[PDB]
Amino acid sequence: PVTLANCEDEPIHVPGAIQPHGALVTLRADGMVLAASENIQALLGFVASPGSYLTQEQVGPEVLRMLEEGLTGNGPWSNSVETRIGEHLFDVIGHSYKEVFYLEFEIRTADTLSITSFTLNAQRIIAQVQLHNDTASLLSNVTDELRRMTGYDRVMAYRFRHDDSGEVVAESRREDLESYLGLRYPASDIPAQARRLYIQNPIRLIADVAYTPMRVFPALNPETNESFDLSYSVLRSVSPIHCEYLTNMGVRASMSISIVVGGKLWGLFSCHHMSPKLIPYPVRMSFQIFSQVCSAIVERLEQGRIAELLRVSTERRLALARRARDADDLFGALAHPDDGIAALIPCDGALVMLGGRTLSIRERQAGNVLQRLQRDPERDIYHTDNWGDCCGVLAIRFGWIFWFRHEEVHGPSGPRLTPRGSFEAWEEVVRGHSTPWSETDLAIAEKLRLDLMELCL
Amino acid sequence: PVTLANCEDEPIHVPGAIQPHGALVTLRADGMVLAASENIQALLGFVASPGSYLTQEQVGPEVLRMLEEGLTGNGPWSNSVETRIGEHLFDVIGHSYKEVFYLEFEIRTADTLSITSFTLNAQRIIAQVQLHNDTASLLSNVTDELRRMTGYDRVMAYRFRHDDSGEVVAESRREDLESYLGLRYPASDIPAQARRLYIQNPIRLIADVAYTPMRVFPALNPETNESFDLSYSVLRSVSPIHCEYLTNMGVRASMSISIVVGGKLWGLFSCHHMSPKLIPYPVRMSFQIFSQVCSAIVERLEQGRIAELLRVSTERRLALARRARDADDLFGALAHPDDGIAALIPCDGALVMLGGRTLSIRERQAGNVLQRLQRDPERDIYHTDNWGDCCGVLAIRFGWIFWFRHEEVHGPSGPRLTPRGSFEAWEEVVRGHSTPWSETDLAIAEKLRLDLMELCL
Ligand SMILES: */C=C/C1=C(C)C(=O)N/C1=C\C1=NC(=C\c2[nH]c(/C=C3/NC(=O)C(C=C)=C3C)c(C)c2CCC(=O)O)/C(CCC(=O)O)=C1C
Ligand SMILES: */C=C/C1=C(C)C(=O)N/C1=C\C1=NC(=C\c2[nH]c(/C=C3/NC(=O)C(C=C)=C3C)c(C)c2CCC(=O)O)/C(CCC(=O)O)=C1C
Repeated sequence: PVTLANCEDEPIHVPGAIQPHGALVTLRADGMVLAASENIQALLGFVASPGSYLTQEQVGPEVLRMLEEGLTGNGPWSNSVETRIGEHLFDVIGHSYKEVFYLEFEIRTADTLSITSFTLNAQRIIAQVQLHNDTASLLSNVTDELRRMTGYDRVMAYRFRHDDSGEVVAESRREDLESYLGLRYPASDIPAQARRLYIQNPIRLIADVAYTPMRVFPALNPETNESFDLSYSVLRSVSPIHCEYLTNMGVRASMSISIVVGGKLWGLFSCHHMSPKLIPYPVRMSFQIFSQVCSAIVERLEQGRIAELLRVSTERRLALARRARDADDLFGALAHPDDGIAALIPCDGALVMLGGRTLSIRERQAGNVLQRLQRDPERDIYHTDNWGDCCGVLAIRFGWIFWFRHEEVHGPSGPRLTPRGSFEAWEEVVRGHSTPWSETDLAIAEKLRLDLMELCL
Repeated sequence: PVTLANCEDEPIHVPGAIQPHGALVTLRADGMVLAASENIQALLGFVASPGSYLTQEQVGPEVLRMLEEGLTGNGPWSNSVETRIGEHLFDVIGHSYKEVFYLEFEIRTADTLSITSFTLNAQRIIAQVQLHNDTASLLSNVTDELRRMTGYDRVMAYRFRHDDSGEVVAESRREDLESYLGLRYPASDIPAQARRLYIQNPIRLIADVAYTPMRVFPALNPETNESFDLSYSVLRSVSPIHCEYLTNMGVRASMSISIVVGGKLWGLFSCHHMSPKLIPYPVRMSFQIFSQVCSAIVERLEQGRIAELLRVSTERRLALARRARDADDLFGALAHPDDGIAALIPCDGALVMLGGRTLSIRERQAGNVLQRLQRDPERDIYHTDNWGDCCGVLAIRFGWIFWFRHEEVHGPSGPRLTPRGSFEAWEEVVRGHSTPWSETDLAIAEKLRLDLMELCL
């Protein structure tokens, strides 16, 4: 059973059930059926029974042909074919994962996307990704054009911050609907397995959120004694918790393009529609490759950006050391506040103590902080938050130096599963926390302390 | 008739013919046949005749359905369909240009490419473009991964200097064949029309070089009284001049992927084959989009690179001005080989002159040159090639400054058309010529002279 105590650790990769707008058949390395969704009979003619091998008179030759390329091919298998199976026309989408071949049969609604039509869906959106250098403009434009293409009632862009939280930084919507721009949610809203998954699969599609699921039996794969890993499964079922959530939001369909940098989920477009919605495989695949393209683009953009700040920041420090290694009045040289310490690390106020002289840029607290480093009389550095009249504190020793950051930063069945009810849960994590001290800030204060450890007279 | 005098003016966009590995039908905006290749009957079993309208019984319903969505469309029409006609299965590629509908029939000789397989070609190759942050690692890698994909037996990469000349900066070949790296050709080797084109069309495919062409009739479009524009036409016809060339090279097939920065041809991968070869539409359409991605990835890398040189460069001047303006010894500040003016513009030698005192860093050519501008006694700036013993000369007045570049830089049926033969007619135009003075170099000397216009004492 699934609750708020239990959402942190839920195995959404091996649910043992899909969604009903398709069917699933799992087969082993020799094509023998190991398991099938329970609507196979309802969607198609056959009764896929463990032990059986698929036959032309069940699934068509196109599928068998396809599946064969798979069983004899060597590496990971991915492929599809547009086959008529008796009731309807189908997109049969296969892959192998672990030591299992999945054959997901999703429903087609005509007609064939020309290869060409497919190439300019891709090229149309990609094109929107390469007009801009700013990362914000980039997100803002794609968010827009995605909606034009999909028709989704709402297209959104989320950024993820080092602390694994989330912000909505772009939007294009139906105006009947509330705006989300600026909203903030915690890491806890996307459990490690959702996340680790959004990285693995560029795209997710949820078609009906109040869909009532469809199980695969057996729930457990005889060959391996473990359940089936539907990680790469298209129709893989959605967790119930996130379903209670989207319903509290009044949303019936979902769709997510991923944006990945380093080995990490850096952001993601999440499309919403207020009635059920299905984006056909071929078109998903467009946006699949878009996701590959967008991710690289952002990586280089963001490394260039960061490298810059990193340089102006280091170029500052060095400027300051050369200005002191060559300057007397180390206090006054540290001090034309504009050349000052507070100009090196992002803070709200800072402090330069040495000898019996102080200056509170942007004195008394200094005899209290040195009095809390009384029990660690050999610390040359100090870093904390959540604390006088400031919670963010970073301290270096050579005389000392301090930088400060305050913190004025900024139905259902369960409580917190709501847009504003997640933002409220957020505030708590942040009401006693200043902007944390980047890897960089620890390096700067560090290189600085050393730099001033060179000065002799 | 086409000669070496007639190479640069040849209209290769309006040949009135195509390659024979397919057939072409043109139609006015209402479907009526305006012209067709002289090989339709042979290939297809129709006699597409001006005045006719195509009918299901010759072209299949699939085409007509396509064509109709074109006629009743609004914008630039592009699309295609994999129909079977009487003898063969076909890739039928259509587009509208000017006010005409081209229907090109290219013989299909494979199994269908799954939308999935297609996407992995796209993604495989794209992944290559995104591994590297260096522009040369980039070319080198993709240049390789392309051959693995296509199987072409020689695939090269070309960069294009500002004078629109060429240079093979990467390669991957069948060992039996001579290597090409470092090779250089003139602008003349690619006339502004072929270049205009490669910019318009990501991809060109030459199927057989000694192909003996197939004409379209009438040669001239009655509606317009002009010839048909076959840019954007896939089966368009190759110039004979370039055909003689590839043959003098012992090359039978071709294919090129464009790389475009600014509105300009920045480089392009060219694929060669010592025997006939033919990439299918759909695959070409993977590389089409690849080309789009690759072009962008390159544009941003190069603007970053250049944005950087341009900064280290400017930061230099500024450094230099503050050193001169803030010391009394200018000669000593302006000629310190490290604070050197020689450090500002990329040269082989330089010179500082003011009063009766000079210094030849890295002097006689100067006596002649200050004698040249004797007939122009109100110039404050000078620049030239191809000229004593140094040909590159740039001079600024304040008191004078000079920068120098010597230029030690570095069968058939027609005279020149050959690899080592275009390089021979490349040299004779560059020998007198020193590395030309960049747009950037004229801005640096100018800024400098102005900066020094500043010093009062
Ligand atoms: C403890 C488990 C979960 C909590 C708590 C929760 O809120 N969701 C939990 C499970 C899953 N969430 C999944 C995706 C997801 N969750 C969010 C969180 C939000 N916080 C907000 O304030 C808002 C909106 C105002 C949201 C949506 C987001 C943004 C996402 C990504 C997809 C989306 O944006 O719709 C998730 C993955 C499900 C799947 O698709 O398989 C699970 C499970
Ligand atoms: C003045 C007209 C031409 C001269 C001179 C000539 O050499 N070719 C002329 C016509 C065309 N050339 C086209 C493409 C093209 N030409 C070159 C020139 C080279 N210089 C070299 O050193 C080498 C090889 C070592 C070559 C090939 C190149 C590189 C290219 C691009 C295509 C390729 O690399 O194979 C051209 C376009 C024809 C078309 O495809 O429509 C025309 C016309």
